[PDB]
Amino acid sequence: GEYVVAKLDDLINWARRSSLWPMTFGLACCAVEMMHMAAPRYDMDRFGVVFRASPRQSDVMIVAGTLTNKMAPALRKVYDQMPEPRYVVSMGSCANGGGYYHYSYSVVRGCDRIVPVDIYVPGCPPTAEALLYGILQLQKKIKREKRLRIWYRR
Amino acid sequence: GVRTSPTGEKVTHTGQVYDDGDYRKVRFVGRQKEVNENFAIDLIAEQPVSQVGSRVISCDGGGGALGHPRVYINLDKETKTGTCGYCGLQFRQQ
Amino acid sequence: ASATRFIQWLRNWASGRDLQAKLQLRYQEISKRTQPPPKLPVGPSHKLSNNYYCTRDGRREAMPPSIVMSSQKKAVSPAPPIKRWELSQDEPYL
Amino acid sequence: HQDLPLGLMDDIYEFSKNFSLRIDELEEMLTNNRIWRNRTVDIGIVTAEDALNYGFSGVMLRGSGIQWDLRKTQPYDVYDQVEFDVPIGSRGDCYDRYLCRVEEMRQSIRIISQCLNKMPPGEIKVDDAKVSPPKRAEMKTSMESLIHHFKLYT
Amino acid sequence: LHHAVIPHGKGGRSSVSGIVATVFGATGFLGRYVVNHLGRMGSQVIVPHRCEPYDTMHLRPMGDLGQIIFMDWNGRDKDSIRRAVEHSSVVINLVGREWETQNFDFEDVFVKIPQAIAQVSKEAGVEKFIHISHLNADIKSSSKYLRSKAVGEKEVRETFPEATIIKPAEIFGREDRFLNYFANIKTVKQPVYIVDVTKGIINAIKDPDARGKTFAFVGPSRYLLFDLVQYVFAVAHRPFTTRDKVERIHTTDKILPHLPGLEDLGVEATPLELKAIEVLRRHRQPAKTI
Amino acid sequence: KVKQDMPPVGGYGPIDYKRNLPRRGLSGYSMFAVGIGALLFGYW
Amino acid sequence: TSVKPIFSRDMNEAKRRVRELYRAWYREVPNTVHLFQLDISVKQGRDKVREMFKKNAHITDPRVVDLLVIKGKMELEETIKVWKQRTHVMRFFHETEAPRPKDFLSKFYVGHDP
Amino acid sequence: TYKYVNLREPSMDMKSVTDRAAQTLLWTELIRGLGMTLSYLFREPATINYPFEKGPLSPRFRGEHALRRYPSGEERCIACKLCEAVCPAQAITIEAEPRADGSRRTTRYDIDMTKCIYCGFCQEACPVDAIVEGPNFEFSTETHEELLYNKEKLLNNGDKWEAEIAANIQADYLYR
Amino acid sequence: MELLQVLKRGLQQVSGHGGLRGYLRVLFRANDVRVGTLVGEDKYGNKYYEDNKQFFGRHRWVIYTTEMNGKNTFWDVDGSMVPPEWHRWLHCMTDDPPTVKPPTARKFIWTNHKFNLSGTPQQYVPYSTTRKKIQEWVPPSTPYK
Amino acid sequence: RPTVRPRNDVAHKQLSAFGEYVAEILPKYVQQVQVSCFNELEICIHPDGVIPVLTFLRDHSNAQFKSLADLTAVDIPTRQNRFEIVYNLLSLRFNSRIRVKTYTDELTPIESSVPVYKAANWYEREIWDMFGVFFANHPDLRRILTDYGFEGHPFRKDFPLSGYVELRYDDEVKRVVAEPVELAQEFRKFDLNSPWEAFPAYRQPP
Ligand SMILES: CCCCCCCCCCCCCCCCCC(=O)OC[C@H](COP(=O)(O)OCCN)OC(=O)CCCCCCCCCCCCCCCCC
Ligand SMILES: NC(=O)C1=CN([C@@H]2O[C@H](COP(=O)(O)OP(=O)(O)OC[C@H]3O[C@@H](n4cnc5c(N)ncnc54)[C@H](OP(=O)(O)O)[C@@H]3O)[C@@H](O)[C@H]2O)C=CC1
Ligand code: SF4
Ligand code: SF4
Ligand code: SF4
Ligand SMILES: [Zn+2]
Repeated sequence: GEYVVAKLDDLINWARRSSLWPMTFGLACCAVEMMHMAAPRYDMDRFGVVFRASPRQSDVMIVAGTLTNKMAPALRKVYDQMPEPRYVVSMGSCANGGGYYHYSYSVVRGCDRIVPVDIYVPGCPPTAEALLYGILQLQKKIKREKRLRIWYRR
Repeated sequence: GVRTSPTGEKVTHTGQVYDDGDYRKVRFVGRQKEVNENFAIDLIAEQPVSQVGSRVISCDGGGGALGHPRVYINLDKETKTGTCGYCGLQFRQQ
Repeated sequence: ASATRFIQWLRNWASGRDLQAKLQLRYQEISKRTQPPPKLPVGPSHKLSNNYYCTRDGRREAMPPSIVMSSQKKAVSPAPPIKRWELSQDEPYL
Repeated sequence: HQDLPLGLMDDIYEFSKNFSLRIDELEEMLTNNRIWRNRTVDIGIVTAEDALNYGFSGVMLRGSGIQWDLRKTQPYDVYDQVEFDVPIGSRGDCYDRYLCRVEEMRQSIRIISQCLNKMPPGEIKVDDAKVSPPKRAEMKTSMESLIHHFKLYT
Repeated sequence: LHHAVIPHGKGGRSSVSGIVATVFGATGFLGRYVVNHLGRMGSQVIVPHRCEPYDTMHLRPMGDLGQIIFMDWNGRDKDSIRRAVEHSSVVINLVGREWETQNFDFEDVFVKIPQAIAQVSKEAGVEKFIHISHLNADIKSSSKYLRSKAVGEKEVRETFPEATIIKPAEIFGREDRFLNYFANIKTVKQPVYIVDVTKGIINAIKDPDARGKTFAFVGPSRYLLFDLVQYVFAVAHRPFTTRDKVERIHTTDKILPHLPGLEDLGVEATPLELKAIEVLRRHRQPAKTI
Repeated sequence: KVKQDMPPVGGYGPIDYKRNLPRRGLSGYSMFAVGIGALLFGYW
Repeated sequence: TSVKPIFSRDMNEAKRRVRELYRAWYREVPNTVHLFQLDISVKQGRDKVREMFKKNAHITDPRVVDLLVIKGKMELEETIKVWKQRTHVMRFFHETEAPRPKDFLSKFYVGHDP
Repeated sequence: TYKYVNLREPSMDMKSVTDRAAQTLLWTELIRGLGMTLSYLFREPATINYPFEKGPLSPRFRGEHALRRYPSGEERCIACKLCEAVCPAQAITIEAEPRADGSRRTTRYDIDMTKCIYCGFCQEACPVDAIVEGPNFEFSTETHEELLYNKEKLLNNGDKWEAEIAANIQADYLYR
Repeated sequence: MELLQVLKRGLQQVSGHGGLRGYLRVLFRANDVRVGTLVGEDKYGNKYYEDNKQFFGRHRWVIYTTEMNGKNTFWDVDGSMVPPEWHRWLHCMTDDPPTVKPPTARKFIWTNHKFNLSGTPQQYVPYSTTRKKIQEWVPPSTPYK
Repeated sequence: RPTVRPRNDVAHKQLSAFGEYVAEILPKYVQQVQVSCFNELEICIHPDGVIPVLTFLRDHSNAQFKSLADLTAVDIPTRQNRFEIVYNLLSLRFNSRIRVKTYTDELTPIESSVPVYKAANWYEREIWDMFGVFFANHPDLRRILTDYGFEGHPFRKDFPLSGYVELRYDDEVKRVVAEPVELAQEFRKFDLNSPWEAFPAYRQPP
């Protein structure tokens, strides 16, 4: 009972973190370091993280850049169309909390006002390696999930 | 120089601590209050006073251009020591 | 730089270039990651005399605009006509 | 802000030495590819007169045959001291503008080569501490330098 | 008042409402509205949760930075309850379940757990306690769900005499198991809107006359269950489930004139006709009221 | 003595930049001759 | 007092453009409620249109009225062409804003603002 | 000086026309493109094995902030607020008072790492090398709040990273 | 033939990692079976290797310890596990390792490096470090209206 | 002198002569002509002259300013006409730049220069959006940079930096909503100006 639920959780966790398909919202300059993470030096594909996935086939949204008020509704709409389980990675100061434009009349002070965020990657921009560290941190968060164990104890 | 309040919360080097009735200490429940344990006021006090032969000494904090702006300290007063306003090192005219 | 001679021949033939002469991976030709310390030069204002700031004060030589007409002979152009560019002698045509 | 670290110019030379081959590989993929030419040739044709009136600049001008480059006509810094050619299109379409950009990369390597050879010695910011902050060693020893540092950063 | 909980600001996200609320059952239908209203005005919300943190993610945007705090808790572990409430000025109990599981019966969810929360809160010195019961709670009910609500309502009143007890009718709303229940398919019903209930709970926290009182939260109109289901099908443009739930759905909504209601808290009940389209638009002539 | 990043005495070696797409393959005549020759052998 | 006009040379000319704009908005609300799948009634939408027009009833400068009409037509164009999303249309209604206190005593209890 | 990228006249002799016919029908230039991608298949890839291998950085790298000490352990910061004044993002908030021994020291030193643009102006402005951007770039978090650094966090960073920070300053201070 | 020398180079990596089990251990822990020169080891168990015939960026690497600070890191390794003295070398911020150029010692430097603590009870929680600004008047404790 | 930007008297003389040339040919519109110490020629005109002056500079054989480099506004509240409209033009024929400036207030339209330069289309939309200056006879005047339904003109000096409203997702209504702006940390205003005059050459008479 316990052993089966635990092993099954390990299996589904391993599959989900080993096949993370990102939808990248390339809003501004942070999107460039995301391209460099896909580029040969880091090759995010080698981790099972495909380069570009369709939003309806996506498991993680990477918000890579400044989220303006004009753009905020569209970003929420994409998030709501994502199939679960879905995670959000906030990349860089702008998406984390507004950054250089925190005090602007046109800028959302952090994408976490619009969507729940799983990982915050600091930097302006974070280096491609910093973003990769963040993606691997998300993989470890998924490895900690115990959905079936909690289901069994309901 | 870390000490704990009656409720157990560590007091910071700036003297900060949540009092008994403050709800805000709920933020540490299940986590921790980050406190640096190397109190600078205590560490500088351990440094010995430096004995010099002149009325005026200069301090740049050590390391040449890696220290602080060079200042000159008057040591005429015999009651007390001369203290550097940047790094806290103490001097005394022998 | 570790490819066997057969594979080196194969990819050179497929590309049509001598790829081994210009590898896109870096080996020992790059500069050491520890260097001797620099000793940087100083600028022209680093003098002990004949160096009064009022003789090298660019900001204070700025003047308000010259008003040439206020509402208070041959024709001219804003500058001479531009000269025709010359065709490259290095490689006029791709 | 700072002078070049020792050894940088050597590494730029090593990179520049090999880069034109990388442009060649890019050109082998695209320049003569019939599919690439089908997608770009005679696409988005803009006339020389239309380009000027619509406020175009750069390759959007030169692709249409206009002989204009601010580095040549209104030079700044030391651009008057380096030699290079301005690539010019003939058809004012996407394919010509693609060719201009590729050729501009080659001329950039040509300029970079001259910069490496002609790099002079000396200071790297204006010797006027009412504009550019003094060196840290001076800021820590001289009263005037410290005042000027304090004021330039506040 | 301790200086940290003096209200400041203009009632917005970055304001300080002065409320420190522990909301048990915050990850359900009712809790998401209660947390949202608390976080709208800048309250400190402690969210004890039993579920995976992935299941609490929708609550994070509901408050400014630091205003939503999540804790692990177990209904049977009184220490986990004490950790969650000992810093709060009000405790809101929204724990419930429409069915029984292998590990929790209606008696656990509606008697033992509410009593434990009320008792620990009393021990910890919490000033306010809000407990959600049910309009039709009755020791003489066919539904074991409603029988357990009556027993639990009594226990909370004994354990925390100053508790505010709220007794809502069936609640309709986007995530309800009421209008959605019919759309997925003698008795009179008086369903109440989710936002009305939330406003009543929020106002019961502020109102100093609410302590010690029992409220009944009902909608403005009474309908025949047949009239309601017919209306639901019409609004959903459709051609017109435990056994315990069936008994509940067929229990006529009680008329308790002696209890104060939403109007006594300054809340105007929302007609089902205005909000029915909002709930049912995704499943795609008002009903006769008594 | 002043020590800052400088080019080596005499400068760096030459750097290529011009397009270099070397000519390869046979002429159109020869290519067609090989193709027709293959067909004739296949037919035979 | 001699200024360049925008569109109208006097208030009567300006008041014509106001009426034309009002009619355009009045007839657009039913399609707006349907296209944006709003939960407000058509009457609410028109009641909101009227309220927006009425707060500007005290204007007597034709140039100011002209700009209000100019801006009102831009807002209509954004709506008819569905450049706006649902959030933008519903921003007129301030649904998540709690009712601020208006009388002196209520304002006194909550803060320092006039 | 200028050059023409695309101004050439095809030779219309029979040999040249037949050459272009062969290219059209036998897809010669397309095959030549296949050769390039084939030659890349047999090249060593440029990928590094992160996190076991790391991209090269330099001593100037601007990463996570830290507050430094003198060798004795006394704080370098003397609450001059030059960093706070220069910060382009207003990411720094400082309060100060006389310490119990009379020293000029801060009681608050916060950096909002989600406002910060990691520009390094603060460490240029500092007259005592107190605030620095250290070499660490692997400090992503699960919550927004963890990126709002107070003085205790920044002093802890300095004590955690001082061994590397000092060596990097040693390598670059002669360029500053 | 060359393909022969390649194949024996592959076999040498098996014995270079102390047999089949060690070879498979590094293959599954790090997805890399290269054999390099051991540059040093830190107090946490991380081992550092170099091979200057590899292209820049692959010429230095770390095999993370299987256990650090009470955490099982056999599978769960992290870039933040590299202590600062080796951080400079591994990122090519310098040429010489701490075994040849040790860092300067200070009494306040952490003796025990910590990796990223986000998502754990050791995570950092922000708070205001200043004391209360305004003191409220406390009424007397004896009746006297 | 190593640190001082050198003067260029030849260009200063040429630009001054052309400035008088333009003023002689369009006296109906030219109010002021000036050349800066870094040799930039500015023509200040009555707003009625926008189309005639720009057309002349574009088409006249001794001008040929065929390219509109930029078009923008500046807000100066102390002026009766607070908005300064700036046209920056480029002549490839004579390798020269000129700047044409006019003015307007909140309620006075400016004639659209789209007929002269098609480039003006979006620049004028930006000016309308950011400053609220209305351009007459524009083919399509509407906001270009701000959010739909955005109220006010943010680049005016009296528009607050953080604006009046801010956005967040609200779960109850299941959409992004706009609410009055509250900041967890207010923007900190700095008073930086020294109380000592820096530039005597620009001293204003008392
Ligand atoms: C003696 C009697 C003899 C009688 C018999 C004589 C017959 C033999 C002599 C004639 C030879 C016939 C050759 C038939 C091949 C088809 C040729 C063809 O159709 O190419 C033309 C086509 C379009 O060419 P295009 O430049 O775009 O414009 C021309 C029209 N405007 O261009 C194309 O089709 C391009 C194809 C696009 C797809 C690109 C991806 C493919 C590239 C890799 C291909 C690899 C080769 C395939 C080998 C398959 C192996 C199974
Ligand atoms: N909705 C209605 O029509 C009416 C509801 N009520 C009462 O209002 C309250 C909330 O209503 P609703 O929001 O619909 O209830 P929900 O079932 O929607 O959510 C119930 C909450 O209780 C928690 N919970 C349930 N069982 C346990 C348990 N065994 N241990 C710990 N936590 C538990 C759930 O957390 P998890 O997600 O972790 O299970 C969830 O957060 C309940 O008391 C309900 O009976 C009263 C009248 C009408
Ligand atoms: S965080 Fe920095 S790099 Fe990223 S989008 Fe914002 S400004 Fe650009
Ligand atoms: S790095 Fe730049 S933005 Fe960040 S705190 Fe320092 S000065 Fe401010
Ligand atoms: S860190 Fe440096 S610049 Fe900032 S307040 Fe302290 S001493 Fe001044
Ligand atoms: Zn000192």
